[PDB]
Amino acid sequence: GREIGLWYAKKQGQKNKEAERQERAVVHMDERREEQIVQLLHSVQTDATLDQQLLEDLQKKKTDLRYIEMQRFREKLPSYGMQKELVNMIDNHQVTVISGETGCGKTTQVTQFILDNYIERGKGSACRIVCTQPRRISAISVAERVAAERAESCGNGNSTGYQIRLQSRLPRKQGSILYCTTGIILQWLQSDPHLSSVSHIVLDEIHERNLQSDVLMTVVKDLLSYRPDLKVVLMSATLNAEKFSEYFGNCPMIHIPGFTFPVVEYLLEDIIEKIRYVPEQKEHRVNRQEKEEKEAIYKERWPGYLRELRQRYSASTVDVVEMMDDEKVDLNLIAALIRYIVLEEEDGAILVFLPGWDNISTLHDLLMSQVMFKSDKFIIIPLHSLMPTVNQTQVFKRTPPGVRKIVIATNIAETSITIDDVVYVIDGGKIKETHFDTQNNISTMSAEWVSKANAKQRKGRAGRVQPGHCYHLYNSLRASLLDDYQLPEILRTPLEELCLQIKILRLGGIAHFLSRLMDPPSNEAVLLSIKHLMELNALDKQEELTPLGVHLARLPVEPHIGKMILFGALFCCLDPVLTIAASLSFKDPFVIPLGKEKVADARRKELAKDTKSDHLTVVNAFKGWEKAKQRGFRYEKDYCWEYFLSSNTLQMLHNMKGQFAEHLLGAGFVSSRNPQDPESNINSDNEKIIKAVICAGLYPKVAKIRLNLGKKRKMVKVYTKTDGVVAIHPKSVNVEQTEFNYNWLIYHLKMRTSSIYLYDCTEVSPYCLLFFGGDISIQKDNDQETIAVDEWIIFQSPARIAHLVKELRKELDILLQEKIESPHPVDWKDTKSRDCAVLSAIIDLIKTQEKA
RNA sequence: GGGGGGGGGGGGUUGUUUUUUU
Repeated sequence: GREIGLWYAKKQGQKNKEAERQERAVVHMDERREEQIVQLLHSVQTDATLDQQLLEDLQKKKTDLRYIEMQRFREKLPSYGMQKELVNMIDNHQVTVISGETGCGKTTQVTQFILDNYIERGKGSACRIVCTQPRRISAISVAERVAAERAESCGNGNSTGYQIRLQSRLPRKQGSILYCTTGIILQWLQSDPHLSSVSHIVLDEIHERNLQSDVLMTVVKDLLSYRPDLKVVLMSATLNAEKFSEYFGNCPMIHIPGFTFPVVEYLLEDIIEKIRYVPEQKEHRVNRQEKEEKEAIYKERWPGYLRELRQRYSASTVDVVEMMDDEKVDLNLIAALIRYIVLEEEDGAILVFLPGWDNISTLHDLLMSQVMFKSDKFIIIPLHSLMPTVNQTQVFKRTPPGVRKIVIATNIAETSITIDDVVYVIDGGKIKETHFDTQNNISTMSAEWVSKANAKQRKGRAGRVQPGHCYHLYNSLRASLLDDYQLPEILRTPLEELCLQIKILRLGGIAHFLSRLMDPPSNEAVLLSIKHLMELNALDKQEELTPLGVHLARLPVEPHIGKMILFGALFCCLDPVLTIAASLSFKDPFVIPLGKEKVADARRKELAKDTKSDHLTVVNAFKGWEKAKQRGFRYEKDYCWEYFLSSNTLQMLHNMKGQFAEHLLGAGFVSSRNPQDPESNINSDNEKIIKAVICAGLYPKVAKIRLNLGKKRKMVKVYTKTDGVVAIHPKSVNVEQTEFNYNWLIYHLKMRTSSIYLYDCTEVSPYCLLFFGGDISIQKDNDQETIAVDEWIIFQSPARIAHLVKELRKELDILLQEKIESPHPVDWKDTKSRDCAVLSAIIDLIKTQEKA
């Protein structure tokens, strides 16, 4: 049996081991370079008026026609009725929590209330309000809205403005309101730990528990003792908002009623009864913690619910409800519901919430496989971040009464995009969210049930301009068993960047600060992050910042990308390394449409050329886009269209590169703020040096390619040390690649969706891993001499060459430590650049190919 | 693990949530 399997598995294993031992790469250098290396080693080794002005300005503006119209509009908001109570509550208490529903307008009214109250009281110069938003577009839009409501332009020294990354319309210093993302305040804390200039701090959308919001809340709570005059206003979504008050010592709470049109809720049984749905899928027919305790409850009440359901509904409805499955979204039911709505429901747009791209594509194909949806009376817009959302401006445009608009979207339409026309919302109760597994140090993505807050937000997405309907694709039991809120990001993401930020802000011990957070992370995650930072030489054995750790913490990227940036500056390949770092920190510039998917992969592979790297193809795309932009705006548009590239993402990457170069110039690694200065880009034309720098940055993420060849279409397998067998994601340019120069891949993103996937892999060379990898050991295996990196990356090499490489690495680490502790551009004149020069020479003109 | 057998169908090439940095 299982033992019979062994009698052939043991034979199979030996073959794989022998094949791995056969093709093992040979590290060999010519006689001239060996003599040069030994010679080099031997040589080296031996005011009062401002208040009056503001008050008079307000009094004069009170007579403006535009201001009068804006006031008439503002009076309709529910917050206008509670203006006085809000002002008194904020004035009399240090910390207040404001709970409001959708449409209450608290975001654009509370700050105006405080500012106006201070201005009319004759102390307008003491008002400096900062309101933090979770999104850049949200902050920009709110700032423009507040500026419009005040009959003024945003920024330009006026009373309101915004500041986000690489963009700021700053208002006047005193008597102003600033709308910024949450990271801006954390950056301010680096130079101003007390926020002395800030008089009022307003934290928005605290119910969305992201990293920055929680960190800022903890920092403000700690800082309140040192700033008795600071006033904090927390604004939430009136569901589990008492917990925020509890965190701040039972601070006073105030509720602002919402203003929305009524929305009718339909559940799965109601939908099936109403549309008389009959499923044809019958013919065509590893856990966590509380999940498994909610499912126990679902299965104990299922028999009793089906019964209670049999009384309220017909037999067919109960049969369909019972036979429906979980872990999937019934797209046929969604299509039937859409057909029902477009046949005998009133006019209005339909918004469909789906968990992923594949479901959106399947629903789109299902919809236009029918005759009625292929006419000009229907417009179907898929919404997803990877689609050309910048091109998707047709979602906002209204439609004539004879044509209906159907929007199939992910949760991007929950917050980022507002259609303001939707009448019917079809909520598939599945949402894809990312969890971190600290046991295996692997990120996991799966489609989980939507939370109660998510369902409420989706329902409120309808009924903004007229009464609407919401269809939830889950029964009553599932609805009653939903989670109140999604797990906060403190419990789903790695904490290395957070640990570095904690250290750079002098907030105390990492564990001590993290334990004071709302729903603090587990001790295992903290220990893993601290150990990871220690192994990167970013923290000493006493949990303090190393000289490299300071530079990593001051860079707006996670530590591995920061190390890659520093090494690219050191080795004079600044431009491609900065482009790769910007792409890895924020998105790849590639967008795909709904239908033309394989064409996008073909164009990406055409861009990749023979680099066999998912990061050098981004460099090629950026270079081509820059050339097209130089040659013309129209040609830039054609290039972006033909190669399926996002112009906005490319511009943002360019700005991020400029910011990185500015920081590098400030620190002292480079002599200019231009990433394309020739003095810092002498090795930028050599792909081997760029790959070596990539390996130096994100080293420990290595993978081994085993070319078993044989007759299984000469297919390749990918292995990882900590994990087991992994696969290359189809989005990569190496998924179908079978002619690899070297059997080693370096990657950045690795996630487990259904199988462990590598989303961006770059082919790497033996010397890149030798000089920029783990510990080097020299030993003998059977009948050949080997040199190993981390005792699992083995290369063939004679003992003399291996000892030379080990000594060279021992010297290079010291050289890099001195170059990092005291940054300075490297002068390439035979003083101490000899080690770097010979390493560059070895990487450039030694490695040729494998032996397979 | 393979195409050592059809001793089983114990394992078998199975696509991309959203966001943020003086």
